[PDB]
Amino acid sequence: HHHHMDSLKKIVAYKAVDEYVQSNMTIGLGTGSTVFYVLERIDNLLKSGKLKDVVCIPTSIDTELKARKLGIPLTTLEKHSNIDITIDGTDEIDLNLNLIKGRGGALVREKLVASSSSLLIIIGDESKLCTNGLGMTGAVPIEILTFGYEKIIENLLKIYTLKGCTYKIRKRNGEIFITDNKNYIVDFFFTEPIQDLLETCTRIKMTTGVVDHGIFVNMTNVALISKHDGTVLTLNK
Amino acid sequence: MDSLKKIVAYKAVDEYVQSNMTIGLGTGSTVFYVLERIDNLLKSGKLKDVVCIPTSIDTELKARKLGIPLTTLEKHSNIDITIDGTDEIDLNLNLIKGRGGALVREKLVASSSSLLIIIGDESKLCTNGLGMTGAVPIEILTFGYEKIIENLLKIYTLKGCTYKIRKRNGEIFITDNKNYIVDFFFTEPIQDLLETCTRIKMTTGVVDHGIFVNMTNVALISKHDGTVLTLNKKY
Repeated sequence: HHHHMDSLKKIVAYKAVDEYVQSNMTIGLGTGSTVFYVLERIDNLLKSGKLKDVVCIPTSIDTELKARKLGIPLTTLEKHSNIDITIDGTDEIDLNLNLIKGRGGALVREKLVASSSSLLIIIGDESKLCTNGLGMTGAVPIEILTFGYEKIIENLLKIYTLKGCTYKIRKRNGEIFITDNKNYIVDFFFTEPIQDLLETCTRIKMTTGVVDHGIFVNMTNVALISKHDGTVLTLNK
Repeated sequence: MDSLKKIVAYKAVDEYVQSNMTIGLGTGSTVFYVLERIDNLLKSGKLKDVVCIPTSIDTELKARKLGIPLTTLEKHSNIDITIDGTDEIDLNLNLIKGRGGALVREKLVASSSSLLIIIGDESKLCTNGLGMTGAVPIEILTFGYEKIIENLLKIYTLKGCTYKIRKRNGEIFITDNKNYIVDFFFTEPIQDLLETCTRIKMTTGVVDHGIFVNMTNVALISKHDGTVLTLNKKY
């Protein structure tokens, strides 16, 4: 139900802005179709004067372009930067508030900005909420260098918890997808939930050729999940 | 130093490089004569059916121009032998590399190799601790780089350091992987070397770093007296 899903996205997005974003804040902006309504709302409130002195840091080039068209003030991640709040979406989230992210290709700058913020708010419709184990609804992305990427993938497959996976290099329009950071992404697929989750993150990240991966562990402070019945579930660390 | 570079480069090729090998090609001014010499031997017929993988675009072009057969690092490539230079090497045969900008590809190529051979002159051999002779390079994203640096300075072993973003021709150097490099400088030897390695690598926004631990099998060190010291780690 497409307008319905849109409305559900809208609801959580408006809520994150209305309830958590304040004037004179620096705000990290996530990526994707849910976050769209975050940009909409922030621009709305800024134009009305309900909000003032709000500057944003974008997690992708897509998000930067959209924000700039709207006229939302933007800055950049410097040594002095500290972000009050980042609002982003996710591809999956469990009841521990651990996330699978990156299916829109923005995972690396999403993690950097989110780790650089006092508060990470993750927003989603109820299909993102996965209560029977992470990693089974789709791609678990890993950003890797273009140079020698197949060798990097073979090395990833040694990791004991990934040895059973299938995988596909990410493609758009029959071309290998290139990230903002000029890397490639390999999607690993799991038929059972990802085992020893934190050890997996660590072994992926320690891999030569790996830039980062789409698993965010112990980073989410708040989640707002919009349910079909009208409700919004708030989850806190 | 150049004839000292020539001698270790020729020794390295002549004594380890065989026909039918896949060869990792390093980067820089010593490795220029590895290239030179591999050309010579394929062309003479002394060597054959040797194919190469370059650790930089710079090395690729020079080799492509010499007529060295080149291939890419594919799913189950094994490199028989990589030959590279180094900025520092100690007697554990641990290295500091990347002062020419190529640390990341160098590292991946070398780790994909059955044997890593490090060549250099006397000045590279560091017997009083690693990391004091110049840049210790950390490859990082261009996005939010100032913030990645700040997060690197949280590491207890880096906290003290002088550091400088890497420039060349008045501009921030851009690596073959389209990243930046931040150089760290130490006045004492790097502490807790492996821990430091790990904490850098685990840093969000870090691609890799130029500390190469337990990866070198053989080093050839050209001496001022013209001889070459060969170091060999079985371990």
